[PDB]
Amino acid sequence: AQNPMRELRIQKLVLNISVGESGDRLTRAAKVLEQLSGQTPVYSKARYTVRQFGIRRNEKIAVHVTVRGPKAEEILERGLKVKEYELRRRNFSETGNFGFGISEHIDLGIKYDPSIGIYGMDFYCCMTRPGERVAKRRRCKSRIGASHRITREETIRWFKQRFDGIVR
Amino acid sequence: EPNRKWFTNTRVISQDTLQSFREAMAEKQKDPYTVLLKSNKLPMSLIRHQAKMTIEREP
Amino acid sequence: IKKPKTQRYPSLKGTDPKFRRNHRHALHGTAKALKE
Amino acid sequence: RKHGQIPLSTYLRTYRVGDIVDIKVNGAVQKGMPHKFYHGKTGVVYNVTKSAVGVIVYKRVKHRYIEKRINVRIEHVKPSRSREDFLRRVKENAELKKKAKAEGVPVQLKRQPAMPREAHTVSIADNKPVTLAPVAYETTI
Amino acid sequence: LVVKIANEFVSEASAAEVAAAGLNAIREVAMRQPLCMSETLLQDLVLYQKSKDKGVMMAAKGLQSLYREVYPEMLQKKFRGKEATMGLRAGEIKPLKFGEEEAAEDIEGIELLEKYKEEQKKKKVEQKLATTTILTPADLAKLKELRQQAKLDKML
Amino acid sequence: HKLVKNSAYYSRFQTKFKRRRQGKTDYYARKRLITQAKNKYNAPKYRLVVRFTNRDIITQMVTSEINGDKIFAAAYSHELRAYGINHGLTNWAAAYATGLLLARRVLAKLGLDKTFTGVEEPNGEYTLTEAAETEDGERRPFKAILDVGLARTSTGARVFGVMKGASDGGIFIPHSENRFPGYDIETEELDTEVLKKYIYGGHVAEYMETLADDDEERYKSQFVKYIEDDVEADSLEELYAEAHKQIRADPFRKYVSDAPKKSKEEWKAESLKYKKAKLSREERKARVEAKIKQLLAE
RNA sequence: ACGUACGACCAUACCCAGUGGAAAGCACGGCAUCCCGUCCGCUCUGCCCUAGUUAAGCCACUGAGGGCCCGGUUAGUAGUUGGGUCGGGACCAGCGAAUCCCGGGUGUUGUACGU
RNA sequence: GUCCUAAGGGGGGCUCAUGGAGAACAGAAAUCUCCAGUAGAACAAAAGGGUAAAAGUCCCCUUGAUUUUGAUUUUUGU
RNA sequence: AGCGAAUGAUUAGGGACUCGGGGGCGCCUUCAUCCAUUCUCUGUAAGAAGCCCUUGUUACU
Repeated sequence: AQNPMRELRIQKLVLNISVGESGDRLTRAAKVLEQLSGQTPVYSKARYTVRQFGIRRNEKIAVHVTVRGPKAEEILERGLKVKEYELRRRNFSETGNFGFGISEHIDLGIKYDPSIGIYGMDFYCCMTRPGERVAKRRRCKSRIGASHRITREETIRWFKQRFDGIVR
Repeated sequence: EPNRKWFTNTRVISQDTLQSFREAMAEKQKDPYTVLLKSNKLPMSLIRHQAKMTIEREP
Repeated sequence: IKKPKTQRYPSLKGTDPKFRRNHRHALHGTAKALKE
Repeated sequence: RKHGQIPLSTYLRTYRVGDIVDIKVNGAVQKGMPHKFYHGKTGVVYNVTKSAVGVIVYKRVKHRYIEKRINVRIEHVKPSRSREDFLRRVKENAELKKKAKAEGVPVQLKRQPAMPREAHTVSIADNKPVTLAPVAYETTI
Repeated sequence: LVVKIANEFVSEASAAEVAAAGLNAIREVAMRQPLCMSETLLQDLVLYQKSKDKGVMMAAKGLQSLYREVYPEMLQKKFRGKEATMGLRAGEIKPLKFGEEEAAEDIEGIELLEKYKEEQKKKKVEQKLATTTILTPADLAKLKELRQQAKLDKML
Repeated sequence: HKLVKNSAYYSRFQTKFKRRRQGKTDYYARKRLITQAKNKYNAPKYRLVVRFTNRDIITQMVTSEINGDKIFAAAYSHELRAYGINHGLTNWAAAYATGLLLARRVLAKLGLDKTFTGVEEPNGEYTLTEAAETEDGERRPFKAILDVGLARTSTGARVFGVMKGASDGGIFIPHSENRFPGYDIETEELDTEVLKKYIYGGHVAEYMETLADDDEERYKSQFVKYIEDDVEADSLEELYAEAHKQIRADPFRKYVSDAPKKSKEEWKAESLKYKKAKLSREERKARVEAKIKQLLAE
């Protein structure tokens, strides 16, 4: 229970901008993600066509990026400043992951370039404990123990203890 | 062979349409000098107890 | 339906040509060995 | 046979010319598969190739038998236990006859079918017989 | 026009006959002018060959084959086929652009005819074509036969 | 509200093989590795199995039978402490030394050790052992095939370091130079100097030099036992060369592991002392009766 | 006997929950210069075996667990092969099951190196 | 008259259909994350057989989709 | 070999409707168009031509 190998850690933070249309808007959204993260973002195509969404199959409609390490903690804490360290209880998943979404990227500290415009973001934080390599490695891949899996209540407690957040 | 269309209505008609058809057809047989066209393809099937009560009351 | 007769030595006609050629060379060698 | 992976001791069995093999067709491997007939048939190996063997089968047509030579991969052939009862027996007769000739006493060395049993005595003590009716009395209850 | 036909005719709520008619019309328009279509829309329409309707399947395969002979670069590496990938790898297939006209500086098969003439001269010794010698009709027939043989060898 | 894992699912479930459920064996590659031509009959097919752990390298010569595999010879990385290498037992040079040791051991076991002596001074060149000029005639080199297991065979992996060590020991392993840690994919030319540097462990040496120049704290954190045993960056080449010389001199040295030492019988006794046992059926019936009494009380 | 590597049968081995692990070995682990690969050193690859911890993997035990496997019975029954100048199914001569129920069990083992 | 009668080989990586829980606009459906998932996907038989570090999908090279000679099966030549 | 929620119906109530058609005086309409809705899962073996030992031949391994 109090083992040093049971500490909750941020496995990754995934940043998503789903524009819903291809072209210059998606290019500028990818520029926003590249400027925020420091890495090359990856584009996401539509896997099937919807008529009244205005999208078609094999059309790039979204962009996303994954950050790990202290950079993920920094960007997540900036987003938590934007959300004023207040998340509703439904934002925490049953497996112990969480996430939220901002409506504009200027509040993270990015300057407003008139060429780029206004884009919002989806932040998703995936949490692990040390020992996830058991399920992610190639040779002798196994399953994480039930006592080692993260609980939604443990994630909520970790959030309220580290970030001084108000889960309500 | 089993088929789903054996258990469906094969001919349906609305109340006002049936009433208008019956009225027009009756007006047509009113005149004996008028003959129909393609009568075999027309829905002509739509056009074409005191003792019991007393015995029921008193056997 | 009687069982058909079977030859004492089956032909090398069915076997693979590499082993057939090696077997023919071996038969020539044992023939010269017997002749000696 | 269970779906999925094939056991790998199939490839480690060594077949030679003259060996007796069954044909049990594996559904998973389609290469080297024989006909619909010649499945479940026992034959003689005449040719041994890298991944397949040649099997001599005697098919029947009309009122005669025709020799057929069938090329079957090692997936579908299995060693046949028809002549193990011959090889073990002939070895056993070889050493037993050598030992009996060395010792001097002749023996019966041919296998014999089931003879009638000899006379013996059965004791009644602690095994007293019970009397049975044509129907059980607890059943008639 | 192609975008409107694709939006109104081939979609999730569209009927199979409507989708087949739209894809056939799109195939005919692409036959007349291939540059009207974008590569993403082309790959989307070619992926309709996995549809369970036979008419839509054949229409999508017709569009795919049409772009296979015409312009295979938009088509996916899975859907290009043998000859298209071989031509694109060896470098014979060139991009088709608006306004390009055939600009053969020499006759087709003239190099093959010159090679055949050189082979005949070498055989005679053992026993430039358009620049000096006038085109004999038998020589033109031999050049056409050599061009057909070269096309058959390239197909093989 | 549906249940995927129900009784019908558990009844229709067909498991994989045990060593595939454990994630240790690739049977698709194993079939090709162990399948021998039936024209060749009972000719053994030797495979050099290489495996890597956190603190050891496991190299074996393996043949296949019906009821199990046979280890003809085996060499481990921790046995290089007898030959001098007591630091960095999982690096590329230790992999090379373990492959060399396994090759020398299998050649000594076969008896062809003096007939087939490979490259005595490693140079870093793509070479394969050929037929030796025996007095009787031409003797072909002993042939083995590499088995990497579930390892990713990229450029610079130690699965090829073990293979290079065995090939320089004298075993004929069919191989190509494109997966050695000096090969450039664009140039398609192997860098002999870089390959020799990896053989003699110069990459670790320049790693220590770079950290000694740049980050002293991380250098002391990582290479602490190197400092404690006072082995330097420039001495690695001589250390590995002397280790190669001792391996070629006496390939059957015995190494004391410094672990607690006992015999098989009292190790068995200790393991049964530290072993809880299954309940007897009388005890399990007593506990089932206790559970039935608890259910009756409830 | 217990680990590791390669394995043979391929659930008595799988799935879900708990409890414990001497010794060493595995394992999580620590660092991204080199070889290498990624949107991300997550995986893969390279280097360290120092530190921490058995928390997870792994092993063992527990469960009136689901599943799976093996025995009795079911049953000399059902079924089936011949016979009668047997009746309007029963005998004679023989072969001969599987469910349902009642229970048991929850892996054996080869080679090599070690604890 | 147009259109369709199907891209094969080698190596490597990864699992599919679907369900549950979550993320600004975003909802039943657009993209992202985790868990469960014996094939319930896909492979040109719509409820046949066979496939999960693959026979599926993606990436990198390639056309063994090449000549020549016999044997076998379906049964004189095919 | 054929069938198949890849099916068969429902559309009263809501809309879009407009030239879809038609009527009356560019304007309204009367039908009708559809859409939104919903319902329906028998082979082989039982030997002297067979077994065991020794020994050669080979371009195969």
